[PDB]
Amino acid sequence: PGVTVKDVNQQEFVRALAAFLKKSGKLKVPEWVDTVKLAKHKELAPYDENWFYTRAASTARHLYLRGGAGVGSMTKIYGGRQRNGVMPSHFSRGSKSVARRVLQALEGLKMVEKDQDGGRKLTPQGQRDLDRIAGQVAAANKKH
Amino acid sequence: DIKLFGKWSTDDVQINDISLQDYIAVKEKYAKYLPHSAGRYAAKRFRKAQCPIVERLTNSMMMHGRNNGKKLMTVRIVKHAFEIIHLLTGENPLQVLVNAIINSGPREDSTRIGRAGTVRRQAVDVSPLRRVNQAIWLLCTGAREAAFRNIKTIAECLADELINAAKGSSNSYAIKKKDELERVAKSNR
Amino acid sequence: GRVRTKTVKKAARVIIEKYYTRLGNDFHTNKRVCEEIAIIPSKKLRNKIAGYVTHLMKRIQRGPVRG
Amino acid sequence: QSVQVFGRKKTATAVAHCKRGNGLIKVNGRPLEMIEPRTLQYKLLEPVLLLGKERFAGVDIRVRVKGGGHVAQIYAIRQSISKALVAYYQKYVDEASKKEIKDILIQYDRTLLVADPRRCESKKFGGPGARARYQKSYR
Amino acid sequence: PIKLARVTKVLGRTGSQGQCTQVRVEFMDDTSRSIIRNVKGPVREGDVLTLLESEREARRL
Amino acid sequence: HRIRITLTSRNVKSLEKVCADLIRGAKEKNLKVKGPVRMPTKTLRITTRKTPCGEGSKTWDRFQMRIHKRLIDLHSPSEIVKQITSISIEPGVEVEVTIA
Amino acid sequence: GSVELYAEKVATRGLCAIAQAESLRYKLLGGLAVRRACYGVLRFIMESGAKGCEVVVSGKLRGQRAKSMKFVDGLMIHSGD
Amino acid sequence: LVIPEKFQHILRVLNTNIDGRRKIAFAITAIKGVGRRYAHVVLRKADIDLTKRAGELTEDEVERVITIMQNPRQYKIPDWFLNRQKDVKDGKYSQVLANGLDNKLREDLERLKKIRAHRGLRHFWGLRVRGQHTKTTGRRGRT
Amino acid sequence: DKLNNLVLFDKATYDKLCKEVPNYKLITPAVVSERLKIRGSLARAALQELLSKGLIKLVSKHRAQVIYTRNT
RNA sequence: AACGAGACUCUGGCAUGCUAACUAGUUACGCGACCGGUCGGCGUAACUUCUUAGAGGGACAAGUGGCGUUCAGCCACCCGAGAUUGAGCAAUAACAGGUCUGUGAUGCCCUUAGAUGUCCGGGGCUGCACGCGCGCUACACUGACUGGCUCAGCGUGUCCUACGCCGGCAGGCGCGGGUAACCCGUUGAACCCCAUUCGUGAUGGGGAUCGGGGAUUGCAAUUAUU
Repeated sequence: PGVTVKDVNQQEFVRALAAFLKKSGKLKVPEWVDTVKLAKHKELAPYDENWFYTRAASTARHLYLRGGAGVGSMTKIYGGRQRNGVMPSHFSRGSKSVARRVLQALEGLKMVEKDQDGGRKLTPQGQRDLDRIAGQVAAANKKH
Repeated sequence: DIKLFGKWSTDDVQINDISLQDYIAVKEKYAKYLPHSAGRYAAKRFRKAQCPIVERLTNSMMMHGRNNGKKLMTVRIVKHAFEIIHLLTGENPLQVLVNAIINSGPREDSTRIGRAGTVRRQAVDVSPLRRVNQAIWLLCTGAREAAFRNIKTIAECLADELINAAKGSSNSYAIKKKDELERVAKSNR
Repeated sequence: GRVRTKTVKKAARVIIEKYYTRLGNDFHTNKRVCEEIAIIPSKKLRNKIAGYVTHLMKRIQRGPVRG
Repeated sequence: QSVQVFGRKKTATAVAHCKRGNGLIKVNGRPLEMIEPRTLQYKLLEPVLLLGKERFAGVDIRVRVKGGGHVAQIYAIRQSISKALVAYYQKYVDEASKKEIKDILIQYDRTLLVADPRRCESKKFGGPGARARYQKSYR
Repeated sequence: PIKLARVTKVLGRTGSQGQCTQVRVEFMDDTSRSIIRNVKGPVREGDVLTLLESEREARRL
Repeated sequence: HRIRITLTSRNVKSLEKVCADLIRGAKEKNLKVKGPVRMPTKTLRITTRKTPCGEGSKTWDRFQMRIHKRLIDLHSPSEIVKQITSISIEPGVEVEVTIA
Repeated sequence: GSVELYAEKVATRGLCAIAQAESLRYKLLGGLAVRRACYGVLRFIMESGAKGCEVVVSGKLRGQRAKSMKFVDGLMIHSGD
Repeated sequence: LVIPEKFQHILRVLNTNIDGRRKIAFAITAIKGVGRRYAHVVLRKADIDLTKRAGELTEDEVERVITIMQNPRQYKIPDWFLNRQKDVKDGKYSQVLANGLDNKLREDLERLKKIRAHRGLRHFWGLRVRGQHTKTTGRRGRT
Repeated sequence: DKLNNLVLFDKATYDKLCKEVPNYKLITPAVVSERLKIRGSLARAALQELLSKGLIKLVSKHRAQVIYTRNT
């Protein structure tokens, strides 16, 4: 029959959803993507030149999985470890401007609608777009 | 049947020594899928002898302070080290491991008996369990010393350690340290 | 080591010398006859008396004891 | 109908619910194949590989997992499934196949039906942990 | 040559720090001969030892 | 209409006696009750150095206090409510009543 | 008017430690010898039905050097709950 | 798997030598004043692939790299990214480089030595500057 | 002493790669590196075009370890 | 005979048996979204497996086989959740052990109005040739970097904070919740795990040291608060 994104892999699905968004051109990319880091606990800028598409895909997948989040709640998700010199390492957080303008350059897609009692949720069209790509990923898994 | 990692069978493996035959657990009730069982072999004496020999190999490789709990990394180290030996020798990596365990254990040792100062050591026998434990220790020690600062990945230096021991070759840390150990014990006969 | 103490040994000897008729070889019945009669504190002390009672009744079948 | 049985490692607690089905095994509404740590994949596959695909053919098991860590949670699933299939039998089939499966499981692994009772010992002052003490200074 | 002997009973613990064990071992070939030996490590009855030098008999350590 | 009675104490024996008395009285009259639900125990911890001067072997006292909570729900008028509570009085028990 | 103070009598005075640790203080503050002040307290404690008693007095009783006098009578437990 | 025809082992960028076998995103980090985040944003704005070795660059590519490098303002590089942002004497946002980076540190210390600030006297005596505990650490150089 | 590895292929090393390597039974970046005295990145990059041409078969692939063999 | 030991108290592991739950859930059924499946989307009724916490059980060397002046006990095994869980308390008699700098505990001695009281301003307690102890980071490929995926428990809170907007960020503005199993919070923690780049070199390891900027706490940050 059909599938969802739970029936397939996720590290391959994010790689495939991030390519569906990069070929439409409706997603609007900020001017600072080539310069900024993604968090204050990172030493270098992201390796991939198209990190914005991959991060938009990952945020869309997280919104699909758990309904309702925010800029700080979506910044807790992409937090990690900061190595503080000769002092012990500590948990650290991402950048709210990225967490908010990936969550805003998804309303130009009509793909995320603001949650009623909170932040952002998924639209019926956004659910459609992820299921129709889970279908292709599952087809690639089955036929191979 | 139940074969290690789903592709390395056990029923073809034969233990040579009658001495270590009951101290190596590889064949019938020890045929497991992974070297991971959350076992409690360290609760009573002689219980570790029932631990599968591959899982015994896995533990001793998570040694030195930076690796003391990273067992999943050692499970793939052993998994990749078994798929390399089979490409070189063409034999069963379980058989290669068993032959390395048999070869690299000391059969005689020396024990301090003289009073502090001048060393008057004697010659004593070695338990089969200690012989197995020390073979494992030597094989795991030679794998990480030969890979400490090399381009060669680990699980390739472990494979080369295990190949050279199943042949009883002198190009092996465990064989070299077993020969030097029984040499001194003969001197103390 | 699992060695009883004079409190439990004395209490068990008294129970056996006073209630020989009802006591027997079964532990779980002697455990229930001790609670009915002797005013004993908690289960851990109750059981160590009722276990040495069961152990000490087998010796009686072998013959008399000096206690 | 259905049975609900739990498995329990250190603090993780998986609960498996079994009913009449067609062969669906799913944890957290997700396929058993793609539980996140693939290194320990065979531990989740051990019960079905030991028993056989034909015993999980009229049963539909759904698992919900919470608490603990990755490795503990994987161990809490293989025990939960095994216990739930043993509980589904001896209630809906007979007291003859429950014995067969229970024996087959318990010869291979006792932790497939009995829970490991070990838990962390509390820290004691004067040392970094339960047993380790601080380095003692002489002169 | 190399002999194989089977542990029949454990006598006690010897050594400066109790690191060795007295055993009496019975040979596989010419099983009528049993001798006293010292070992190192955990030993229980039924263990079979590989004796390289098979003429010595043990004494206290 | 809904009457919530909250009990909180430090001696679980006394608190449970009071709760059982209240439930039994409400059963004695013609009332419908929602049973005693036990909130998680509250454990307060103070750890102190034993010594007053920092000289010895660095021993510590581990102090703690435990607070026990219950909740009971009734559907009855306040006139009916204010008899059973006045009957049973126990030290250490903090009875509270809330009307919806 | 909210707070009211009432005064009542202790049921048994001999078994209250405070009432005996304050009774002995007003005998050492009034010129009694320590040895006879302490036996008069132990006797009244035991005659009231106590199972055991211990009284310790510490300080400079003889000169510029302090020392402790301990008077015990009966059973006395030290350990456990 | 590539065999480029023209390939220089040691190239010369900004009065300093750079290994041609090193990777371009980290090769120029060798010349003083450039780190591991400025050397990457210069290359993105110059539109030069980061996978190439430093040797695999045409003359125009290397000449362009210095041009964007030395004038970050004209190519939309934010002001908080430089190594001397609001200069004391002229107040201009500029990135100082190998021969200038050390020519604007000696001026910084000479300011505080001539104007007898506490920190300029610390730099003068050779003791420590950021308010440290000199009782135990730092016993190298001192006899 | 220092371990100087070639970063880029010359004629001799490329020919030895094309001919000598595909019969090792142990094609591997850590093996080809010491065989051809080339960097662990050049050999790693060169072992994917051998797979693309079909001249060798991939056995294992992972982060820490990748393992190749000969054809047939 | 007594104290000490043991017992005792708290804690961990077991109960599909009991008492309960809208400030915990599960199952079922509807409504809804999407391709019978997924939904921590929404609402009802079955109850207590999961969560919470009360009562009572349960383990006693009890069963078997050996050893032991066949006693006291020791070793192995079956069954079993478990065959030693970890702590609290803790004797007689002492030490010229520490504390007068914890106290409206306290004896003597000293001082008490240009004070040894008390308040205010600024400094020092951190200063640095050199020795002596607890530690934190490392010396790397069983790794670092960059992305992706995926899991806790003990605690705090009228300062803990959700949501939205501007910021690269540290950080700022407007509304909200919580005196708390009700809100932060279903506490999306880190190692772990999966792909990439690096390739034995004082190297992209490792971060000391120092120069420019920016922002916060405070009356005040200059002898760098963070």
